[PDB]
Amino acid sequence: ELHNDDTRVVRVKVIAGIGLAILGASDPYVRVTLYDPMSGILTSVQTKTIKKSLNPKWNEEILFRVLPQRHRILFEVFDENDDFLGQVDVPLYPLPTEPYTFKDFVLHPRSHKSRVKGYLRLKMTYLPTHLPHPP
Amino acid sequence: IHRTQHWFHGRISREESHRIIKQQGLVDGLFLLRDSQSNPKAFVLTLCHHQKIKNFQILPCEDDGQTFFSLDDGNTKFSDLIQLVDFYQLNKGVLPCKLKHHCIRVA
Repeated sequence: ELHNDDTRVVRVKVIAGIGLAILGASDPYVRVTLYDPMSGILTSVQTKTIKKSLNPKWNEEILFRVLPQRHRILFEVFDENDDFLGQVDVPLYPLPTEPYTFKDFVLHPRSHKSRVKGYLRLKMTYLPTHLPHPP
Repeated sequence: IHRTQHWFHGRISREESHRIIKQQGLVDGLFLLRDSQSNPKAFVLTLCHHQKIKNFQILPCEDDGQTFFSLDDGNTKFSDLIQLVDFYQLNKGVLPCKLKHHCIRVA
């Protein structure tokens, strides 16, 4: 497709999990999923895994080109040992343009058998004669 | 479809794509996508960095009837090649560098 002038670039910082749900031997990572509710997943990315932690600090940054008014991002925390540790699902509007500060999002269950707790700390801001056919 | 995408070079060989990258300057982040010669459903990202040309196979997988693509064994998946290029223009991921300038197609 041609470039879409309505797109913006969102900078997504996946900072930390806080108080995730004996030994507490979870190895958490985040699956970060840019999607369009009407057409499906566009891009899915996995952060690094942190070993044996209930308060993992990923401090990872991911940039997405998005349609602010249509696209959404789903954050899913998994135990790499995958077992579900909670989700955060956000719209991409309104967000400030780029300091601004993080938010501690409540993690939600996805099923009655889910038991999730704690928060996902995130920061999200916007950045400011002819061609031959391919054979 | 990526057939209208200026970075997509279609059915050219590995050798041809290296020749193109060299001829257009062997500059960091210079890249093109093309068909894979070893897999009719795969593509290849050909990318120059530090005067070296690397080829990354972009493999399909099907999740619930829909095809997604990945060059890093499923860690990073894309609904199509346009999403893939938009992403690696903004993020290095496993690549030696971000995608910067596409090679112009050659007749």
